[PDB]
Amino acid sequence: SGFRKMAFPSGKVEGCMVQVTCGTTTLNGLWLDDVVYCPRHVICTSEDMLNPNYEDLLIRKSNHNFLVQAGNVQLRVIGHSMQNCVLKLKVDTANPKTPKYKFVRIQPGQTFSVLACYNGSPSGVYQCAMRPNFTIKGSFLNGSCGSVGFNIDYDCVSFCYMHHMELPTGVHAGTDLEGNFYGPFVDRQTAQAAGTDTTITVNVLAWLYAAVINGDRWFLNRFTTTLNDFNLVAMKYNYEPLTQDHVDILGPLSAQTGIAVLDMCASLKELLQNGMNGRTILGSALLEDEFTPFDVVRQCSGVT
Amino acid sequence: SGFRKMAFPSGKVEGCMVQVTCGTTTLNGLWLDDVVYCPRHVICTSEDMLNPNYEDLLIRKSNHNFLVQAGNVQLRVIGHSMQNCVLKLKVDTANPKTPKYKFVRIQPGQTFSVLACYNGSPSGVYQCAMRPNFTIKGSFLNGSCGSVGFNIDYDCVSFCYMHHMELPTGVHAGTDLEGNFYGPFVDRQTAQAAGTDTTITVNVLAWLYAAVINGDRWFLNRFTTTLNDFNLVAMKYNYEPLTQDHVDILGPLSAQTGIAVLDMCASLKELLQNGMNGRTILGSALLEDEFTPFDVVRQCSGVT
Ligand SMILES: CN(C)c1ccc(N(Cc2ccsc2)C(=O)Cc2cncc3ccccc23)cc1
Ligand SMILES: CN(C)c1ccc(N(Cc2ccsc2)C(=O)Cc2cncc3ccccc23)cc1
Repeated sequence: SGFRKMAFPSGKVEGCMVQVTCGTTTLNGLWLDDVVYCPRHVICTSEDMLNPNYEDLLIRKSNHNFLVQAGNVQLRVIGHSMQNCVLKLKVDTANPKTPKYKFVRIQPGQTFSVLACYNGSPSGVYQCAMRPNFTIKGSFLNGSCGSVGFNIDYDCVSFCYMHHMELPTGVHAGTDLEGNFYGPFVDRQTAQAAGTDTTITVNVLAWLYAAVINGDRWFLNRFTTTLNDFNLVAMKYNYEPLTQDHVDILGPLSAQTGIAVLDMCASLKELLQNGMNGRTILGSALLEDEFTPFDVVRQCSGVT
Repeated sequence: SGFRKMAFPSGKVEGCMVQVTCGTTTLNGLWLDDVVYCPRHVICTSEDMLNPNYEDLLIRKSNHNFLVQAGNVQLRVIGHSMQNCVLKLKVDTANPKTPKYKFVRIQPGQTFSVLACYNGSPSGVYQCAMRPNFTIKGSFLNGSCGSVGFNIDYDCVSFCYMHHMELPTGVHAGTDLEGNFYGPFVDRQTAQAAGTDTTITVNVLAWLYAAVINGDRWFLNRFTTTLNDFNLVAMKYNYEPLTQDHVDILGPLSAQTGIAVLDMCASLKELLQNGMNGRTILGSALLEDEFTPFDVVRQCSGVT
């Protein structure tokens, strides 16, 4: 028992982290096979970041200008190319620590672990969710660019995120591993509207099932609701509309606890309408949405 | 910016995790040099756990009865000994992945990362605090025994905890790496009083400094207090008494924000007396105490 914001063990990703220096800019890179992936803004200086002409800046750079350090040893850059907002530096040595990996584009509402790095060295690991507005409320300082988000299924690491930028609002933005930004963001130091965010209803409900599994049952009530009545409450409280697919993904948690999904919905409805009343659920005084139904079953079953 | 419950990157600890099977019991072990450390209850069966005679149970066991698997390869056990509540299985092969390490006894209120493992395989990593009553509110299922808690200073891993038991209350108990239980607990399946817990005042104050650093300032007020007046409030709200040493450990955060420690104390006093009023601080609707002053400066500076 016990329920925590658990991240995947970062070991397989730590072995892929390198330092990438171009000119006076240093950030992190992801060494997989004979390719180091890093944010393309490594080629910029502070003067460039207002509106960088990346194609032009990259043309002034050659293979020898990209310094790649993997711990204390230097990697030999034999090629370079830009793909969307990432640079792919081809190196003459495949990473011996390359795990089985995949490049995935995650959906908003899904979670992943972040391995925050500085100068190609890992500082820490935390679990977070891709917000419905495609931002991440991470913990990132200057030089954290190039840190990646991932999920691990057995021995296969699915890289989903690469860190590029902190918006003036303090929230974070980045790309998939093909360099495509999540959300409407661009890699320019400019005011960028993040868009209206919502709470991930399915994840809150999944977390409500984890609370019942782990002992917390005070919020359970004698009521039920319909998807329609629930969605009217979800609308008023800026919660994502709940669909039959969300009810289906909650099937296992519903079967384990014997609490019908619409019965759990009615409990969430009462919590939205009345608050916690000074009470807690799994050590939180607010409704948590950073745990997916899969994360709950994984943590409550013990998959390694 | 951004503030998260960040755990240390678990890589160096993952490389030390092995599976230890004795009879019909399987749990995790920590392979450092030519020694595998595991909870001594590996020698028990369900029938034994009510009141095990560990000296007697161990006498029926020989080196060949302790099966130690490091991934897919078997380790050869050449010696065995009990030290407090841990078994030390001497093996004929030093772990090639042994990092620079230390065995430390942590103080209550300090934090550490936990690498939850099952069958010698890591499932996840989370950050937690040693409660003032020496329990840990972890996330542990059956077979998680042998999972360790640690801190990492550069390349040196300081092992502080080993998991042994979940109390009937759902909280966790374990030992230092010399097998000494933290708190009054014994490795017997019996009702065990955990003792009165308190909130880690210094850590709450440290977290209040992290909130100001990361943008959250609504709780700052026009008041100040004394250690005496604050301690009267801390008493009423089951908070640890604040001492001059705690004020001294908060010196750096006070210097960075320019907010005097007693001024921050007066803000915490108002939050204790009036609650959050439906507001949040760093994404939490309650007062967080799982971040030490050192954790705050580390996360807000970027140490790797
Ligand atoms: C000097 N240098 C080239 C540089 C300089 C700044 C950045 N930018 C701006 C920007 C614009 C468009 S794309 C990035 C970042 O946003 C980098 C960054 C990320 N995360 C957390 C941060 C906290 C504090 C400062 C910077 C942070 C990238 C690069
Ligand atoms: C069968 N076997 C030998 C066994 C069987 C049970 C345990 N115990 C009891 C106990 C008594 C004294 S020392 C341990 C544990 O407490 C083990 C444990 C730990 N963490 C989370 C758990 C969740 C569910 C079930 C067990 C959990 C240890 C060993």
